[PDB]
Amino acid sequence: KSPEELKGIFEKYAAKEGDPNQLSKEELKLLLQTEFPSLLKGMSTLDELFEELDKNGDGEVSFEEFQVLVKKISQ
Repeated sequence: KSPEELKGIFEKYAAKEGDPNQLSKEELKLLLQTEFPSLLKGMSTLDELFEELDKNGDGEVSFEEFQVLVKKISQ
């Protein structure tokens, strides 16, 4: 609900896989599951998100690349 929670929430998940600033498909999935399951139904599918967010040569999301979604979530 709040930004503080969401923030920590992301980490609480990012902590699981990779650094606290690193996200994972399987991870985000869950998040997008509880966090915002509607964002999943959106035109941006999991893969779409994972791929969209993951804008590098490694294969992994991060708070930064993720914030792009948050902004779209809030804005």
